Amino acid sequence: KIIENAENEYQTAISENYQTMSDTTFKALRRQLPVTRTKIDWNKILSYKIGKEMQNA
Amino acid sequence: IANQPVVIDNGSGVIKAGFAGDQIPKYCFPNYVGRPKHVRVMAGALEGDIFIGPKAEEHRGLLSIRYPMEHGIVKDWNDMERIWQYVYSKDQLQTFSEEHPVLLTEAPLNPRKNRERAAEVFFETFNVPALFISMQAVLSLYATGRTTGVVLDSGDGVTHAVPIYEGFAMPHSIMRIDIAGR
Ligand SMILES: Nc1ncnc2c1ncn2[C@@H]1O[C@H](COP(=O)(O)OP(=O)(O)O)[C@@H](O)[C@H]1O
Repeated sequence: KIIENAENEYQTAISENYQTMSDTTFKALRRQLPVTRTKIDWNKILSYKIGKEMQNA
Repeated sequence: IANQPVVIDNGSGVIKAGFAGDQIPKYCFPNYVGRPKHVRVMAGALEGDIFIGPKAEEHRGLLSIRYPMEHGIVKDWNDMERIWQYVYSKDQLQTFSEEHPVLLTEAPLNPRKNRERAAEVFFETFNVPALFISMQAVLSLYATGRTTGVVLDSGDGVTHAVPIYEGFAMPHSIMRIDIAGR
């Protein structure tokens, strides 16, 4: 019974880690989107980078 | 290339006009056209069928007030164009529209057709050197001196809240309601 409980908790925790990694560690290394929840507009970045550096200073 | 760009805040209630570098808008007048309702019988009377700003404030009883723009949407462009013509008159600023560039501040989540028609007027009627349309929310933070922050702007025409991160407005979190000062 001690083996049963310990191995059940261990397998359960691995299953929880798969859901946890998707929401925390895996997303923490690379986000699906920036904090703005938008895709990067590459044409806007080329002109905006100059505008935002002076406007945010 | 030009001397100094003119900032024009197209507010629903009052139009705020001045030059970039000015601490306060030098010329602020109500955004409506007043036309005389009563008949002219005697000579040497008030000339003109159009009165805007302090001339309409002093003789308000004579005039019928019509607002060209409701909830930040221009219903009558003929009146709105005449008001922008008054911005460059001898009363306000008193400069050539072709000489100075213009910065206009529009409400968020407006139709594209408004910006397209607005642009046509200042490039065709006024032959402006350059035009830059700006959001109300982003400018409010630049003034306050914060790059990140939620702007709860409850205007005369519309009320809206824009969450802005590092000078960037989150287009999906913007919430605007028609209910305003009017
Ligand atoms: N002292 C005040 N108390 C309450 N409401 C006011 C006061 N002064 C002005 N207002 C309201 O605010 C409006 C002015 O908003 P406005 O400057 O046009 O904003 P925006 O240009 O950003 O739309 C007025 O028309 C009026 O309804």
